[PDB]
Amino acid sequence: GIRKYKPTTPGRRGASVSDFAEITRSTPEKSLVRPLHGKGGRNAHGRITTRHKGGGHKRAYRVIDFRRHDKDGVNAKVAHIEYDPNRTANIALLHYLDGEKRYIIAPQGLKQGDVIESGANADIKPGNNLPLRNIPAGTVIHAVELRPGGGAKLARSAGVSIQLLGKEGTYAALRMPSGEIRRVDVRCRATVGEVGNAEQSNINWGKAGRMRWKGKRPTVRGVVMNPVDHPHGGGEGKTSGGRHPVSPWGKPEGRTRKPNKPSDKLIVRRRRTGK
Amino acid sequence: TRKCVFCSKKGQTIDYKDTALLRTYISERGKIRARRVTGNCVQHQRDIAVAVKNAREVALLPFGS
Amino acid sequence: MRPYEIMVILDPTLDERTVAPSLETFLNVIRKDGGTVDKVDIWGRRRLAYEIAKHAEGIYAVIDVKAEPATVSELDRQLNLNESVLRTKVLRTDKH
Amino acid sequence: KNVPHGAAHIKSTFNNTIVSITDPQGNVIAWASSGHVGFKGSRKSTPFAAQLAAENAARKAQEHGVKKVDVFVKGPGSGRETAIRSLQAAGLEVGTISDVTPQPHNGCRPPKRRR
Amino acid sequence: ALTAEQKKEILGQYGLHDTDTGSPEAQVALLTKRIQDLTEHLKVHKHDHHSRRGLLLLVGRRRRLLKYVAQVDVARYRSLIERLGLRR
RNA sequence: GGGAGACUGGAAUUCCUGGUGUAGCGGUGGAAUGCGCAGAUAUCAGGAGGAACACCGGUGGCGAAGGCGGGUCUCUGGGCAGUAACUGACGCUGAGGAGCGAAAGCGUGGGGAGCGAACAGGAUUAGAUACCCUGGUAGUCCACGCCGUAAACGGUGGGUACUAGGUGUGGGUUUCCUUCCUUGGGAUCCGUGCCGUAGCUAACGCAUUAAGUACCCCGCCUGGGGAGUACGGCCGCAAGG
Ligand SMILES: [Mg+2]
Ligand SMILES: [Mg+2]
Ligand SMILES: [Mg+2]
Ligand SMILES: [Mg+2]
Ligand SMILES: [Mg+2]
Ligand SMILES: [Mg+2]
Ligand SMILES: [Mg+2]
Ligand SMILES: [Mg+2]
Ligand SMILES: [Mg+2]
Ligand SMILES: [Mg+2]
Ligand SMILES: [Mg+2]
Ligand SMILES: [Mg+2]
Ligand SMILES: [Mg+2]
Ligand SMILES: [Mg+2]
Ligand SMILES: [Mg+2]
Ligand SMILES: [Mg+2]
Ligand SMILES: [Mg+2]
Ligand SMILES: [Mg+2]
Ligand SMILES: [Mg+2]
Ligand SMILES: [Mg+2]
Ligand SMILES: [Mg+2]
Ligand SMILES: [Mg+2]
Ligand SMILES: [Mg+2]
Ligand SMILES: [Mg+2]
Ligand SMILES: [Mg+2]
Ligand SMILES: [Mg+2]
Ligand SMILES: [Mg+2]
Ligand SMILES: [Mg+2]
Ligand SMILES: [Mg+2]
Ligand SMILES: [Mg+2]
Ligand SMILES: [Mg+2]
Ligand SMILES: [Mg+2]
Ligand SMILES: [Mg+2]
Ligand SMILES: [Mg+2]
Ligand SMILES: [Mg+2]
Ligand SMILES: [Mg+2]
Ligand SMILES: [Mg+2]
Ligand SMILES: [Mg+2]
Ligand SMILES: [Mg+2]
Ligand SMILES: [Mg+2]
Ligand SMILES: [Mg+2]
Ligand SMILES: [Mg+2]
Ligand SMILES: [Mg+2]
Ligand SMILES: [Mg+2]
Ligand SMILES: [Mg+2]
Ligand SMILES: [Mg+2]
Ligand SMILES: [Mg+2]
Ligand SMILES: [Mg+2]
Ligand SMILES: [Mg+2]
Ligand SMILES: [Mg+2]
Ligand SMILES: [Mg+2]
Ligand SMILES: [Mg+2]
Ligand SMILES: [Zn+2]
Repeated sequence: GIRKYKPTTPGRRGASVSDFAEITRSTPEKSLVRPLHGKGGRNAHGRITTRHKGGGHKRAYRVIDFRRHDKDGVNAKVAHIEYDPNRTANIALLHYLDGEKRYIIAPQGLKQGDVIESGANADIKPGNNLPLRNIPAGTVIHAVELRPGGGAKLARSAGVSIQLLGKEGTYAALRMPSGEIRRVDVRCRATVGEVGNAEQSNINWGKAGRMRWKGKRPTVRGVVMNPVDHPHGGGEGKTSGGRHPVSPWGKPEGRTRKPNKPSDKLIVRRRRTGK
Repeated sequence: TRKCVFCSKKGQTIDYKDTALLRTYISERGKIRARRVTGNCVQHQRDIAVAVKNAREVALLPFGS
Repeated sequence: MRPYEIMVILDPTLDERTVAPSLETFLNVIRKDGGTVDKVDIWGRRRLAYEIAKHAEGIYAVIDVKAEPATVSELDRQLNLNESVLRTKVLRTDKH
Repeated sequence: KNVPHGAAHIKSTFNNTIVSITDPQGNVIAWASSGHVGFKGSRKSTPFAAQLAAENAARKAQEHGVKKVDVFVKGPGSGRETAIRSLQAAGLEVGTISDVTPQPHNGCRPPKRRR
Repeated sequence: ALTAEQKKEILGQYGLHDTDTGSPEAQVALLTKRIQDLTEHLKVHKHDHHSRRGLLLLVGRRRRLLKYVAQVDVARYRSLIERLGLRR
């Protein structure tokens, strides 16, 4: 759950963490690890592509079976629900009957011992990936794909995931966490159940070291920025810039969504906030 | 106040299945009357209430049509 | 091991003959688990009080069940998942 | 246009009453209100205003050519019987009368009491 | 709530004889089985205050019965507490 | 309708989408701020979401008290009648202590249809920082914690024994006119309304569910303000208790 840390030092007074009692193994599988490195917020070209992030704690990579489609009709027990920091959620390894173990996203309330099926015959216990032909309308879903068989991309937020609304014709309607409705094929791949670590939103950061570890760099406010560096720069004292806030990269607040996407016709309306 | 029929041991048992006993106690609008009108009994009309409202939920009698 | 009453309403798009095989296949799970006793009677094609699931009519089937709460809950979970069924419930035949 | 059978919709509030003539499919033909008749304020809430609105709706429907109508009534009583009598006397024949008043099942919460 | 099968099993199996039922031994046995079973239930169901009232009432009742057993005979009290494995 | 979790139903409001359909719709003691001519109101079809369960529903049931009611399942407490098998002084109340607790308020994270403090306008008045109208931010909903106060009233602590009745309701055992249908008649215990003796009370009034006549223990009061306030102590992150 959530465990709050006692104030031993003035720095870690407010630090509270979601204790990971949901851990079973501590040393990740060495076979599936691929060579990875912190890119430092920089491309191969050497320029800093995005500031406020980079540096920190070098970490490893592991392949997740996001698009599980190659093998079907075989069951798998939950091997060990381990901790992968490269995601907000957790990964629970599976012993499939063919002996080919792949990592998958651990759904909410998953504990070691449940049997998971991936295919048409799969039931409604969480972790079962199956096309929309075999799912009731109205069930909460996660790790949702966009086409019948091109790899799953969406619905992997910890705690709130996409909810299926209804099927009409050959197009299916999906409700977004933002409260929006997206039209998607009735043959895409989607799983059942919410994603775990819902209590992760109750994490309290704590200090700056954790944050350089996590990746982000300290944020430099524009009002003290130099005027050449930023439109908010300059001033003798504290000033807001004398104009509406603007990213120093030229454009102010506003529309950024370029229309006319191939899935733009597959969207009914855009998000509305604070209702 | 007239007689309460179901306090008879010769009277039929009360349940959600018998639509005749269900709709003999419901108004044409679709409503259940009062003890003062019907003359019937209290735990008795509690049994009718549960039976008929159960039937209404299973869509055997209208919802105030 | 308590007497239960269940009623199932099916979509009218299915013919009357298929109901019996469908219901017996549905309740085979209880038949094979607890060694239970059942009774089945059928009557359908009644005019519904209102539109339900944009439908105007249906078929009624009532089964008396002497089984386990786990078994009846399993039947409920397996059956309400079906799309051809509309509305179902389970009650207690005894005092409670 | 033309239509053999129509439907009459009447609603009456404590301070207003409006009438509309529609097809059984829901396609309206004409509507009439005491405000369009020319009453201001609570003068619009009077049953005679309902009479005038009913006769205006009936006339504007008879140029459209409707013979048989059924009346649906809703809302608190201000002029139900008076309005239906005016509609019947205007030259139209009523088949059935139905009171479909919106009644909540303790849905939402009614406004605060009047003091 | 316990039912006939296990309840008669308990009353006989902790009974002094095959007929006595209201003996303090059987009474404490029924109270203990009830409290462990329904405490297991309340480990899942948290905010059932009306049932925690039953917990407290049955526990105070139990405490009175155990006090009576200790008063009437130390040996039987010790045997009972040792056979059920509790603290007091 | 005792409590908790889950599943599920219909009506209604609002909003969105698409027809039809025209200049008004909403409002009060009267009118104007409000929305319309960019197509309102009305009305039909569909969908979305949130709250609460009209009739049954009552001076009726349960809970120790706050309180509790759409159905269904799951688990569970309390109470009542008969047989009376068994335990054989285990009963009662309970200072300090500990647990529960209306609404509002606070933190975190979600939800948010309707309603609605605060705040804007419109209206009345010599004057309105109110009563009235149009809007609507907390809150009202959910989960985890908190504060622990109400005219928290039956303004009456609990338990036991005794003391005339009449009239209703609920639950269960029996017996007899006996159809053996019948609030038929009778006996019994529990709960809950009304009126009434003797009695008590300053009076209103209570009257077997006592304020009657007593027993056991516990809290509270000693003229009105000051004042349920200052200081001190305890709890609460704070409001505060
Ligand atoms: Mg801190
Ligand atoms: Mg790697
Ligand atoms: Mg270059
Ligand atoms: Mg940044
Ligand atoms: Mg480095
Ligand atoms: Mg993590
Ligand atoms: Mg900055
Ligand atoms: Mg600077
Ligand atoms: Mg510049
Ligand atoms: Mg430079
Ligand atoms: Mg400067
Ligand atoms: Mg300055
Ligand atoms: Mg700007
Ligand atoms: Mg959105
Ligand atoms: Mg009954
Ligand atoms: Mg008026
Ligand atoms: Mg109003
Ligand atoms: Mg019980
Ligand atoms: Mg709960
Ligand atoms: Mg429309
Ligand atoms: Mg509309
Ligand atoms: Mg909402
Ligand atoms: Mg004896
Ligand atoms: Mg006692
Ligand atoms: Mg005591
Ligand atoms: Mg004591
Ligand atoms: Mg004390
Ligand atoms: Mg005390
Ligand atoms: Mg406590
Ligand atoms: Mg506490
Ligand atoms: Mg409240
Ligand atoms: Mg509250
Ligand atoms: Mg506040
Ligand atoms: Mg809070
Ligand atoms: Mg919040
Ligand atoms: Mg409002
Ligand atoms: Mg107000
Ligand atoms: Mg403004
Ligand atoms: Mg004002
Ligand atoms: Mg007080
Ligand atoms: Mg109270
Ligand atoms: Mg008291
Ligand atoms: Mg006493
Ligand atoms: Mg009595
Ligand atoms: Mg006297
Ligand atoms: Mg006197
Ligand atoms: Mg009296
Ligand atoms: Mg008394
Ligand atoms: Mg006295
Ligand atoms: Mg003063
Ligand atoms: Mg004082
Ligand atoms: Mg002090
Ligand atoms: Zn009766």
